[PDB]
Amino acid sequence: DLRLHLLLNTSVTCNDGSPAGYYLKESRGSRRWLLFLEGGWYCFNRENCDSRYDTMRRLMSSRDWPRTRTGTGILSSQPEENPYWWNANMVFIPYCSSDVWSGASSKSEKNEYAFMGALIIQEVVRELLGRGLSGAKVLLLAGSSAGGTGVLLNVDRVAEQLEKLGYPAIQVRGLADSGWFLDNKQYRAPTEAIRRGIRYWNGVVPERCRRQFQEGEEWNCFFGYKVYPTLRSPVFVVQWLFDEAQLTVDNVHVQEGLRLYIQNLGRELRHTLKDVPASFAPACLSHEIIIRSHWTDVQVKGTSLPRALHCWDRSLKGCPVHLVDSCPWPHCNPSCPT
Ligand SMILES: O=C([O-])COc1ccc(N2C(=O)CCC2=O)cc1
Ligand SMILES: *[C@@H]1O[C@H](CO)[C@@H](O)[C@H](O)[C@H]1NC(C)=O
Repeated sequence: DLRLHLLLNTSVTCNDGSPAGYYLKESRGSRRWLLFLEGGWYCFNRENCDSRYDTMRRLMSSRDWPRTRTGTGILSSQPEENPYWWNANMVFIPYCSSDVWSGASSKSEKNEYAFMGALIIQEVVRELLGRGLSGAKVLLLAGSSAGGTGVLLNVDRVAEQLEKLGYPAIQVRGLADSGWFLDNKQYRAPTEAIRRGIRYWNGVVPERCRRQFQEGEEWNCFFGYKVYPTLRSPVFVVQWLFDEAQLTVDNVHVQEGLRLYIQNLGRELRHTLKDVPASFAPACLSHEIIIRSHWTDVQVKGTSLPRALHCWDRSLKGCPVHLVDSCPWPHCNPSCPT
């Protein structure tokens, strides 16, 4: 179990003004720290956020959070379930800001909701320094789905934070799971919903990316193949070639026209990963992987995801780090989740 701690700085809040927080289990012999960002879509205006508040309240408030969570997958402490970092200090950061971890706006007298995802990450890092993060050698910022996009948006800022707080020896890395999306044509739009949300949230993006696209176009930095080339921290990219959330925003739910659409989507995703040296991209129709119990089951070209992450650690013979399937249809890889 990971144990819940609400933030001591109570000005850093979930959407409804309740304090944000994090679930913690320490490993007191270890200098590795894993900080995982939860996913769960987003909301982009008053009416859309009101609907989320009625049926997805735990993603907008801490008032009903349980006091513990079980660590699973890469947050598991058991070597058989987690061959990669079973001995690490484990942190689960709940997603309660509905802003793809990009917001920096408080609830005030003209804002019904607070959108503080970017400040929540940085406040968690500050408060962990006094619980042993100050002696860390590696901080891996990981995340799934919207949390995976949040890794891309925040990994460099965490490295900047620690560099200016006096900790230049902590190596900050990112692990982005299922957050690598394409702004492609639909089969029958997500791009304003993001452009509209950024305005609603006062959302922020990495600097080098923001300076490339400039004002009014920062929505581009939410797409992995556009923001990743601007990043300075090492980032490992895990991405199903046929991600379920991608097909959803593409209005896909088999005749020739759909067949060609699905094959073209797989080919384009493969192309955007050509120059990403650390990546794992199986030809499956699925969604998320790193915190699920059977995450050691999938293999690409004979190598599992926990092995590929270990090989990434060594890189920073027979221990590859760039694993992208080349077959063009969902589940042509026999190890796909069933
Ligand atoms: O399950 C989940 O959390 C899925 O959430 C998502 C959050 C954001 C996006 N998205 C971007 O980041 C850019 C374009 C786009 O649509 C997609 C899914
Ligand atoms: C609490 O968090 C807010 C928002 O990040 C920040 O402005 C403020 O300085 C913090 N307070 C303390 C005491 O660190």
